[PDB]
Amino acid sequence: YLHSRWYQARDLMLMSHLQDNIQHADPPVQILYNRTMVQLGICAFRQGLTKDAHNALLDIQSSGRAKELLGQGLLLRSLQERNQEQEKVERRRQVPFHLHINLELLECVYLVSAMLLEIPYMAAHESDARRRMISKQFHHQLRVGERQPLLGPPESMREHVVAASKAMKMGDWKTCHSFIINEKMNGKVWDLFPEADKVRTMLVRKIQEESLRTYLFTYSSVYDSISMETLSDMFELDLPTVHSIISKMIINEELMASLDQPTQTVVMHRTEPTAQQNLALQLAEKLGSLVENNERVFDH
Amino acid sequence: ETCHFQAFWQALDENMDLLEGITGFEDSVRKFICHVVGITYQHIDRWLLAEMLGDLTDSQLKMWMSKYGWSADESGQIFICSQEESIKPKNIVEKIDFDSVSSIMAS
Amino acid sequence: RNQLTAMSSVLAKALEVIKPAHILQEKEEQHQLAVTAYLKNSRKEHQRILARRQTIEERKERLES
Amino acid sequence: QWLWDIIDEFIYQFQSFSQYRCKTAKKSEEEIDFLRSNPKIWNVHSVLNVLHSLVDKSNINRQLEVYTSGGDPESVAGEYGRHSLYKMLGYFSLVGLLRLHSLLGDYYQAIKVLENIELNKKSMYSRVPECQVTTYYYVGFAYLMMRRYQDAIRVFANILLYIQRTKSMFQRTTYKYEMINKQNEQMHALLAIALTMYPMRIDESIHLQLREKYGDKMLRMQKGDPQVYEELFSYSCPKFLSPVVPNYDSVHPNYHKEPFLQQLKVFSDEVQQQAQLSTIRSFLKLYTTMPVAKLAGFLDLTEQEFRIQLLVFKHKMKNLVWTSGISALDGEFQSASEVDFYIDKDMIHIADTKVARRYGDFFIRQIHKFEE
Amino acid sequence: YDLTTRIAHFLDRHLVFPLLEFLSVKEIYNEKELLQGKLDLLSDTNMVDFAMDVYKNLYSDDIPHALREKRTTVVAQLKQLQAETEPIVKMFEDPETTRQMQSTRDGRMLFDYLADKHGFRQEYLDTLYRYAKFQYECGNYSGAAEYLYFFRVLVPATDRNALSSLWGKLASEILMQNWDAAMEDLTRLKETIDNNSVSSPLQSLQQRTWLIHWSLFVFFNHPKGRDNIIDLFLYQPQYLNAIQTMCPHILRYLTTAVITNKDVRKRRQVLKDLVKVIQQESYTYKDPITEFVECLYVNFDFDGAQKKLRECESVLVNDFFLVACLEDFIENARLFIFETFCRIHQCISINMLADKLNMTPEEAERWIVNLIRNARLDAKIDSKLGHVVMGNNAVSPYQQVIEKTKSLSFRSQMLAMNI
Amino acid sequence: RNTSKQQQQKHQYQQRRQQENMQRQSRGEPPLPEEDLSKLFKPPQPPARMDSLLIAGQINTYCQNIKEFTAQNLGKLFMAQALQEYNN
Repeated sequence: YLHSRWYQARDLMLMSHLQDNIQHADPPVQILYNRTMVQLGICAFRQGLTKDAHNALLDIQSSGRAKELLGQGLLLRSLQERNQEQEKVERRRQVPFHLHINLELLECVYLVSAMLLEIPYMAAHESDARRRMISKQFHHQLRVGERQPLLGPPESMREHVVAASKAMKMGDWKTCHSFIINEKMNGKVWDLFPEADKVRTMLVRKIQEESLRTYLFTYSSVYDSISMETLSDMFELDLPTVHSIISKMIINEELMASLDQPTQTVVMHRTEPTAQQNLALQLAEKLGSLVENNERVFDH
Repeated sequence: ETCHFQAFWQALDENMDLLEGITGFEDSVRKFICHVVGITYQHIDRWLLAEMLGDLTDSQLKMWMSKYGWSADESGQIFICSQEESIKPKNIVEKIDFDSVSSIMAS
Repeated sequence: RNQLTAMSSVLAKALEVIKPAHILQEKEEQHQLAVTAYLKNSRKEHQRILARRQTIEERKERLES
Repeated sequence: QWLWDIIDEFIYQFQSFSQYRCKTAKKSEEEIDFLRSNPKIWNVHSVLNVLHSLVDKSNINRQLEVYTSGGDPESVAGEYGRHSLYKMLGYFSLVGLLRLHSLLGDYYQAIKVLENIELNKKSMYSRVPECQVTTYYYVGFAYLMMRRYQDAIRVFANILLYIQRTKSMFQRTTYKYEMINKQNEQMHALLAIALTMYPMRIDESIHLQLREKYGDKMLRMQKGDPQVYEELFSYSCPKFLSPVVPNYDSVHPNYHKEPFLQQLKVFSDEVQQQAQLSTIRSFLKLYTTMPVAKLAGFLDLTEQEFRIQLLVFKHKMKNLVWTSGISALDGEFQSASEVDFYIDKDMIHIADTKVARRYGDFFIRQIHKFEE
Repeated sequence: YDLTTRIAHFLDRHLVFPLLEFLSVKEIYNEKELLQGKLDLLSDTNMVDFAMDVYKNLYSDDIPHALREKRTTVVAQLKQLQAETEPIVKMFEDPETTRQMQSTRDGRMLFDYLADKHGFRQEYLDTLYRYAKFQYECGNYSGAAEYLYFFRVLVPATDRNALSSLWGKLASEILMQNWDAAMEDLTRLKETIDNNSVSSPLQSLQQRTWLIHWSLFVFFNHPKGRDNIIDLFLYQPQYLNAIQTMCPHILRYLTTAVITNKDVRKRRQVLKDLVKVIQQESYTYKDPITEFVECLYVNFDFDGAQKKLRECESVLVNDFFLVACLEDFIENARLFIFETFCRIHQCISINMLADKLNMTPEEAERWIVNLIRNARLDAKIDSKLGHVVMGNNAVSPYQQVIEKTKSLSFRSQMLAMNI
Repeated sequence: RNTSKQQQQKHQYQQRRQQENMQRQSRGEPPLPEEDLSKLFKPPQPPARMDSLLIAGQINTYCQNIKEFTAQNLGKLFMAQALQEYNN
């Protein structure tokens, strides 16, 4: 993953299948699995693949116990962490500082990867395509900073993610770039990899693509028709990329929108304020029939 | 029945006694052909009308054409029905629903 | 917007009639005569209702308590 | 032994019942008002007339298949039983409609259709829901035999949907409820093959996974099939005549076979002619107005080699499908394209959702009246 | 995947009889030439395909390989080398060896007829075992091997000898052009790989490659072999990992054999589960002509794509590989990109299609009419501007939800009202 | 809907597995108890009839249906008045 090419790491992991092995191969091999799992998500992020980066850190970032893995555990920090006598063995196995990975960076990689996926997903769904919500995904991690009425300028790493989420919800892509790029030079977090500009360029393009995506999802609430020159210039993108973005959005959410690539023009007419309330009521009524027929399958 | 009138005229036993003895068969078959023309053509060619009705000379063709009131038309057609007349869609020109729908929804 | 067509149709026609219309004034003078006919009878019933209601008020106090 | 013997036992009962019915019911108000006043149940009388028609029809089909020429059943049923029951007074209630419903169902199976103008004009009693469904079942078949595809589909759709506000209860459907629903569906599918593109009005009566299945078949039939027509014909002819019951397969009898051969030819020749018209009706009217090159591309689509294109194109147009103007001078063919519309059914659905809630409000309140 | 971890230790250490060396310094279409070299090694020397290789571009160096085997037909190789004028002075093995083989066939042939005639179970097995050495040593003598393998096949060490015999009969009669025998052993081979044998890492891989070699070239009903091979071992585009995979070519034939024999609904799964899996991700950056087909399709381009596909047609119509259905592939490639393009489109000018593909605008109109005629495109055609216009903007989704929600619940309440 | 699903998973789903298990154990021990048979079946917090939530729920849904009905009645007459004024 680190010194060769990211196909070879994926090939070798998909060949190897060590899940059964790590159960029966002791804590040091399990610590090695965690070391490689972090590195696979960092390398996926360094190639710009947000899903693959998000999925590769899933085991780690569904676990509150990551601090203990690097030996940085305390003896009270939920209610379970005992006894000290065992911990004396554990702190003599985990771990040298020069072998560390930064967890605070790992959280930023996972949250940025998840944010890019789930902000278009929520925007599409709650503008009345609501049909696939996942209970406890990025919304939950956002929620603890979303509900703060006192939160204006950030100093902390999590506060930056909330500020980036506030920018992404508004949708100004140059503003979204500025908050992510500047504050990671200011915080000494861009410096770490000589691929810094490659990763910045990949994140810049993902922000341009998903800002265009959220712009179309929100403004399809009023748009009759759309010119594609304006989309190209305003999101600072080439026409192949713009045609590629729009066609995939129409094709895989299955939207009733007529795209002209030769005349560079989209026609749709999907409006409306009442139609949105009608779809929300129809979803609510469908969850009445689904529960009505669930009660019957409990009964029998 | 399959509207192959030209094939029917070409396949008919001329000297069959039984065909002659059906009083008014000849006018009735041509009336059916003229009925199909009158429903489904706005204008028809002069040769095409003769071809459909069984090789009618222009004297006989008048005894069919004027039997339905059909006019001569330019270069060198026969006028059968107007384009505005043979459309008149009953569908779409509707939505009188509200007085009936509001009545059954009143209470 | 909602109800505005009905409200403007009623209000404009009402304003036009109420502001200066003699037929509406004539209706009102007839109505005022009917109100006075009711009121002139009503004062007779108020006198009788005072005796009925004073009798009710005293014995309502005691029966409900 | 047994099966035929049971048919004779039923014939003996039905003839005896007919002799009693022909005898009493023109004077016997003493018998009749004793019947009106005494009981506290009534639904049995409707069931017996329907049950007798189903059993008689089951009995007649078996006799007719075995004895294929010159025998008694059609005349003895027609002249004595069906005509006497048709020609006497209706018992006050819907009993006159019930006797007419057998007569019409016998008339339908003997393919001697015409007298519906007489039958409808004598049927001026209130159509209480069961007698609406029976009337619609025969009227949809009568429109289908008349080749009135547009009219037949509307009548079949009502009884296929089955929201006719029926309230039965007391086993009156009966013993073939599923089969009767598929008998309506089978004709509705055949009608959909003739009519589609235009409806837009199949969603009400046929649920989506059957709209899918007949849609595959309809698109394939008008592009290449053979096998869909073979499938459609074999399922449909089985349901078109309504014979009720078969006998029992063996090497030795012919008989049933002569039966089956007559049924197959009569349905085949008409459906073959109609299937060819449905395929002609397949190609979309993509634009109204065609100059010579567009007409030539339509001729190329229509047939090739070579010889005789335009001549058969006249016949194919004049089957029904093209009403048009011609100019010899300008070289342009001018036609209309037929159109249809949607958001029709919802206006009916708002009325019947109100009925559906109200029927449920009535049911809970009726149950609640036993725990007062 | 299990069998992939079996590959992972081994790392392209395949056992092939030619070892590594194939016909060097090749010019035109280098990915095709590289593919021919990995295929020649993995098929244990083709032979027939050497003539095809020379027909596309003039190479002398089949002579090379062709001189070094005798069991294709000794006289044919000797005539090939003496036509070239290779002055070998090393052709002395064959008159001794063939004369021993002649005495060996006739002194087996006498037993052949006795063992058949007597039918004795020990004698037939002994005569078969005495035969088995000879037909392994020379199968040229092809019909003699086929007569032997028609009946028993099996000898005391069953698995290796039966499986090598099936590969050898399949390989010989593919080269000799006896299709019915090749079709028989395509069938007999896919039956034989169930049980299996020891299944030591490389053996299972060689069996996968042998299934690819008989399935690939297309004689009769190879779309059924396409169906049998893909769902066998569960859906892969190359059937090996460990980075060096390049067979390269099978996905091209496989995609066409789905498109011309099945609905394309259905190419949505091919795009995920064959195209975007890491075995094809490895292959794509080793074949830009395959890459253009997939990369243009998944990005939905309208006018870089169609020109590049027409540019690819020019290379593909000069592919000298066996495939049978060549213009079937090319024509349905033109249709499938147009069908993909038209799925969400507003308009297309008839002329703008025609200039782009180098066809006449009437030919383009009649081609679009054939999409409509087959129901591969909803449309109206403008008669007087010459543009085809699409309009599938489906206003009102509510009814088909309403159909399902109240059909199930209302009839379920009616079911309840009876006890 | 969550309240009903919670009671159903206690009423039906627990009892179904308890009968599944009790039928596997087979369910009568003749020389002495019946130890785990004695352990089986003890009430969860809803064994039946959470009417205090349900009845109050139904009165609120009836109030919601009245609001739908009054909103529909406003819409019936507004549509009629809007159509009536325009077409002359």
